[PDB]
Amino acid sequence: RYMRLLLMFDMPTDTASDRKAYRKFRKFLINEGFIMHQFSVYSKILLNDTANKAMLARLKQNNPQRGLITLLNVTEKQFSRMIYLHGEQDNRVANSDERIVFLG
Amino acid sequence: RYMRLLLMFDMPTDTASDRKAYRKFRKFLINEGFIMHQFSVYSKILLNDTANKAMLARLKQNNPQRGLITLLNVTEKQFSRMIYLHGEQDNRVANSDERIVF
Amino acid sequence: MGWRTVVVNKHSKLSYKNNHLVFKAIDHQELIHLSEIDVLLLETTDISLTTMLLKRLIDEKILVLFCDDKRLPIGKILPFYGRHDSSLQLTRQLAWTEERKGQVWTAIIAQKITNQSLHLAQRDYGQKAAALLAMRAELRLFDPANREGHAARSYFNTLFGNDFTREQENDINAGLNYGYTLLLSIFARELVQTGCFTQLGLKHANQFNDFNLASDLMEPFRPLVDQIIYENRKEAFPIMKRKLFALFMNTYMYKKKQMFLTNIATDYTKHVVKVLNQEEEGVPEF
Amino acid sequence: MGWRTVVVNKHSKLSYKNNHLVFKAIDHQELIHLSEIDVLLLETTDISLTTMLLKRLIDEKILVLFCDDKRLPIGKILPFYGRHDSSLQLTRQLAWTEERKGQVWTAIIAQKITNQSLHLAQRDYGQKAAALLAMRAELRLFDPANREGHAARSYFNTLFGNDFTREQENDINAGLNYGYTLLLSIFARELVQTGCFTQLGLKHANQFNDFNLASDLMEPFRPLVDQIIYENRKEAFPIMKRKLFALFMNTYMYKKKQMFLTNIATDYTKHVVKVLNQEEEGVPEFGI
Amino acid sequence: MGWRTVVVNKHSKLSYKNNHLVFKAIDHQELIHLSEIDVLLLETTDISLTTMLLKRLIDEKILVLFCDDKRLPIGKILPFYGRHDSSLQLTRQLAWTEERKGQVWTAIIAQKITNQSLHLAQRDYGQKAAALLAMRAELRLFDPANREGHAARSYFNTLFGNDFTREQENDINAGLNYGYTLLLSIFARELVQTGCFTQLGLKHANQFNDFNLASDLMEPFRPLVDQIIYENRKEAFPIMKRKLFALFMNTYMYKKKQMFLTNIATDYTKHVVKVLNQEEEGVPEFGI
Amino acid sequence: MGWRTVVVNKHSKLSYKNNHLVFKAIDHQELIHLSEIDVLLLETTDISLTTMLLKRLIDEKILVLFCDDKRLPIGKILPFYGRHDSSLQLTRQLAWTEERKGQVWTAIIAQKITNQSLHLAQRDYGQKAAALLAMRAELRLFDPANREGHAARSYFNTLFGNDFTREQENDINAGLNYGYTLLLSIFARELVQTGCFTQLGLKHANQFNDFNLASDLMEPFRPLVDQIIYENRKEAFPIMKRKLFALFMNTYMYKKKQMFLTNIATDYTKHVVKVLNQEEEGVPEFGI
DNA sequence: TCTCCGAG
DNA sequence: TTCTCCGAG
DNA sequence: CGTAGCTGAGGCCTCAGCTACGTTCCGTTTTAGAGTCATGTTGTTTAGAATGGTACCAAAACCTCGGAGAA
DNA sequence: TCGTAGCTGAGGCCTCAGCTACGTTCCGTTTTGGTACCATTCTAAACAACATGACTCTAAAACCTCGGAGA
Ligand SMILES: [Mg+2]
Ligand SMILES: [Mg+2]
Repeated sequence: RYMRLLLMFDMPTDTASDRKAYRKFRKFLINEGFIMHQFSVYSKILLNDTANKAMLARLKQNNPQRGLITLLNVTEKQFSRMIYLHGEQDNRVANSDERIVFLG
Repeated sequence: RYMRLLLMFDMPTDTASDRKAYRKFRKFLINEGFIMHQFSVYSKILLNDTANKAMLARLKQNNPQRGLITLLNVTEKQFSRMIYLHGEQDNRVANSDERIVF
Repeated sequence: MGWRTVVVNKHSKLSYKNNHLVFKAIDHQELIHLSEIDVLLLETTDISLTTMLLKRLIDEKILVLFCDDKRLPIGKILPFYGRHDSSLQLTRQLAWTEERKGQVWTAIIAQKITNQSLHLAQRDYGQKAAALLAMRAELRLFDPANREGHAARSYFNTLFGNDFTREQENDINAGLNYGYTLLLSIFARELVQTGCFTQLGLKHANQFNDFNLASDLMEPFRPLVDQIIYENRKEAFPIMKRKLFALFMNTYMYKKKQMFLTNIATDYTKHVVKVLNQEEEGVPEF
Repeated sequence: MGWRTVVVNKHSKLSYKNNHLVFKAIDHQELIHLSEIDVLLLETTDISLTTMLLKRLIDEKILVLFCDDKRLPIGKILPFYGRHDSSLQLTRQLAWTEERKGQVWTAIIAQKITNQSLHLAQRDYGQKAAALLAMRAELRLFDPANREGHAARSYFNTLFGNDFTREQENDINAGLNYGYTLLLSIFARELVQTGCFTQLGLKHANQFNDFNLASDLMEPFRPLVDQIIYENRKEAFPIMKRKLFALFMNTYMYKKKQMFLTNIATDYTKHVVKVLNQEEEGVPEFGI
Repeated sequence: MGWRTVVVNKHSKLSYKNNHLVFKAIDHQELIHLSEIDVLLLETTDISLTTMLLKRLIDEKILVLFCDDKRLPIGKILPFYGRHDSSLQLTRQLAWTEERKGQVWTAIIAQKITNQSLHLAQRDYGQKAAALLAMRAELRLFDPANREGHAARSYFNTLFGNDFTREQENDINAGLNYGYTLLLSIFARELVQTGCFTQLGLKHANQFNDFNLASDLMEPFRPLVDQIIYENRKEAFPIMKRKLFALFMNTYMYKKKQMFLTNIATDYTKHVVKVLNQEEEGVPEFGI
Repeated sequence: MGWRTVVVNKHSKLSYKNNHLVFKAIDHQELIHLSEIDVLLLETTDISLTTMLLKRLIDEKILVLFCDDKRLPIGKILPFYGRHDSSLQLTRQLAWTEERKGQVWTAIIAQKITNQSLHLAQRDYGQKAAALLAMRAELRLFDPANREGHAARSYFNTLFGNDFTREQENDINAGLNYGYTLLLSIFARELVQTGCFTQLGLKHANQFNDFNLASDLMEPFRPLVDQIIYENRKEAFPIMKRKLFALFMNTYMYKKKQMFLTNIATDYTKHVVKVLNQEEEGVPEFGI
């Protein structure tokens, strides 16, 4: 039943005002447990649409209202299929789905 | 009733050699009819896993063998539901699935 | 294959770049990958385009159509070399027996009149439909009888009334004619790619019209046009125009497959030609 | 109809005004009344044109022809309402008798070999030239004992040495190949203007060769290429390239007239076709 | 809710940042969002952590467990304030009648023995299972003739043989003990969050120990532990440990719903307390 | 067991060595034998500590307490094997008679109003002070006619004018509020160390107030706050803040001894509880 | 005396 | 000097 | 008119490293509204393989034999 | 050896506009093997999208006792 939200952004850095509302937005994301996969492209792991539907609201609430920002929901099974054409996958537990974890 | 491939990349800019293989790659992508949907993040429309399965090969073929490059397949139906938090839709016909066009 | 039907009606310059057709209007702009493209319609007379574009348009099996001051199709592009091995398939076309040509042409005209009845049956003329299947049952190779004409007469007089035979210049005939033009062009393209002359019709070699063989091949498909136009019979011509594009949008049961139309014509045409070279008997049906 | 054959090979924009085809190049500019025009050839890929123009080009049923990057015909415009004379010319081509095809092809191949010897003679091979004329004298229709092939072999072996082959990767072969393709293109173009299908050769008959008929027609001209290439046989390929363009710059004795080359091939091709349809006898002849 | 069970056994420093637990080992490093976490086990005695972390670990419902030199649980964190309104639910707990306490406690112990027989039936002891259901049938409030004890004895003597005690220090008892501790901790947590004292058990107030009420509540869940450990009865203790964690990984048929374990215990606990406050009759049931 | 109550509120690392708790601050450093220790209070969120230390802390069954960003108790360690004497203290708290509760609360509230008077006298309201001592004299158990409230209003209206309210958004009310919260925190801390639940007040009994019992206990101390705040009544809020910290810096006459404040509240709290369990009479008294 | 406001 | 076998069409 | 390939301007996006910041109730109970969260259930996608193929391009095969090189 | 928010600037990513150099290299035919193609249908299996029926908080107003600054 697990699900994965994917967020992609292209946000203007032209002005002081422009950047502020950027940094706020990246922090928001960090604080919400989002993983950075590529520069300007972050993944949030979820567990249910109800978790998803919630996390949606949170984003609407902290919408920077600048740039291009885009949200795509898929499944862990689908996200798992994603192919690395070069470079390696992130080992971070954050990115895993293991219910158990071992720091060693 | 289509598919949509989605390509994300993070490619090293440090050296002459590093950038060359970059451009090559982007060109390859443009030439293969890919839409740039964000900086460093491009979408290819497809109609068939058979189309997909092929396009994969082509990519394996022109692998820059640098950077982090990532491929994710979804469906048109899924892609359609993607929500734009902000900024207007990508209305270029290139990005549509309408089989009639103006 | 290619899937899009691209329509231009704005004062503009068309170009080529990196496998993309390039569309510049005064303020709006669009690139489109050619591989996606199945058809180009140039509606207006305010359109510029490059020779390179045309080359590449030809390189892909793209059907290009050209239009009047009044936005009607006056012509299309005709490529010479539709294969690596044009020559091979041409010599076979020439070895086509008079006999086979008949069987095959008459099998096609047969399909024309079935579809005509099935369209009439569809408009609740259960009896004029049966009356057309009678004309089908009786005829011979290359229609001595002119039964094609007799079915066609009762077909148009039953649909649009006893006082119209389609010679008059109205919104309806304009509609069908535009429609008919379209289908011809499909087959014209597919023929060449299979490696045939379109001028050398199964009945008439190029006496007048350079698109005889395609005109022969399309015959079973016209009713598709007639459906749309009948359904919009009471609409103003420009409405009829957009409604016809349905043909490309839509799918049709062909060989147990639901298939798109140009992809149907591809297989349809090839398997027709295969019979005329006597690589197989049977004929495709619709 | 109209009488002009208008040929474009300069980076240019074509337009329509006041019943005139409008030609803009950077420097030069030309208007031409459409009623005068019979054919439009677009040789190059650097040409821009309006859909208005095309409408009107169709209105007059002018024949329009389109060319690839290498100046070969790839297609033409096919109106729904109407035709151009050329359309008829196909049925004649099909009505070509097996016998005439022979006579005409064999006449041409005779010229090829004559010109081959004349070239050898030019390079002080008094005897091989003569040896070739012998081969020529024993020609039967469709060269069944392969005289053409045997003349050719001794031709290349004498010119470039008994070690040389045609398939080996040299600056020489590249040179001739480039040369040959040029010539072919010319005839390919001139053929389709008459209304012929290049695929349907007199003897050539190759599946994969879309230009058999042109390959048949060009045969007598090859030695022109061979001269240049031989005279630069030493030189690096790029030098050979520039020297070949001479063909278009220069003039040649064709019919007691000193004529430019495309203009030759025009008349040459036309009068060959004419014979095959049997509208005349007297095959054209071309002598280096 | 929170789903992860994070286990630490490497010399390391734990910290807090931006809602993330922060794990530093020498080479390796990890961040993990707290929302995701359900349990923190600190296995080893080489671990450093911050007070802030703990605060935030408490702020979320996260069960933290602490361990001996020999990697055995010795303790848990016990928050005071499990709700906005801790006080409200405490006063009700105190208003709990002696009689109700009995009915409810005895209902639970019934479940304990039902599950004990079902486990026996699962290992092919068709008859001892049945023999236990008899003991169940023949009891009264606060099990005065210790039938819970008589079932339990034949339970452990049938499973692990007539010479096994449950008092003896072996890899089996260690295993169950570890297992049992785990379960108690869950209910300890869910109780507090519900707003209860864990010290005030239904039969025994905090006479001997401070987790009496949780010990009373967990009784029906022990056989879950017993299954795992039996299935690994002959494995060495550390293997038994890892196998127990299953409890969190898995799901169990609770209430026509296949649910995860902590989520079960949440609803289970709540609906029990509701009965003891007399907000409802019925008692939750849990069946293996 | 041990006798010491060890309180940490400096950015620091705690460690274990040779049976000693090890305290490192940047400059200062301390070792303390564990056998001596009875309680560990962690006040701040800037403290680091090892799992070995915690093991050994639990081995001794020392009571460990944890605190939030605002220095309030949020939780404690709960060992599975063992207890600390504080655990017992709960059952005593529950055995607290309705009557005793009254006597003790009312004694406290008497001190509140004495100290309120003494403050008004201090500011030259010879008469309002006296008017407050009258209210005091008329106190019945659990102040049923609300003497507390009526003294309190005339207290604030006299100090800060008959315009003033407590609910209005001033620099003053902020000042007091901040002040009040501080004091409460002290008593919350000292209570849980005795082993009491702050949720269960003597009179306070508010669902949403987790710290009723501490809010009851602190009542006599408020005027300390009120002094500082009034002396700075003019000053902008941040100035009030810094001035309040005086409370910890200073000393006050508690029991014929000039004592520091947290040490007062320690002894104060303890000896209050003791009375409630009836282990002594003689409630403590605090006079400003 | 009378009536609010509002401390707890 | 008769022989094979290359490679132009 | 087009490809190929390069440069450099300037807009994106991070990170390490600065700065300044850090305890604001206490009469209790009701009520209303906006946050939680975890499961099962609908008709409907969907991977992924299977099915039956076409289009191109070289390499290697087939041709006749007059002559260069072998013997 | 605690955490937050927020800002700065170096330098790494990523794009675009704007330069440069460049642009027809077969013609004995046919057969055969390899590497691309391409549009369909069919299968269990996966999914999204509610529906279910809950529980957790927080503010604001509702409730209480009456001495008092006042009409
Ligand atoms: Mg980006
Ligand atoms: Mg990128």
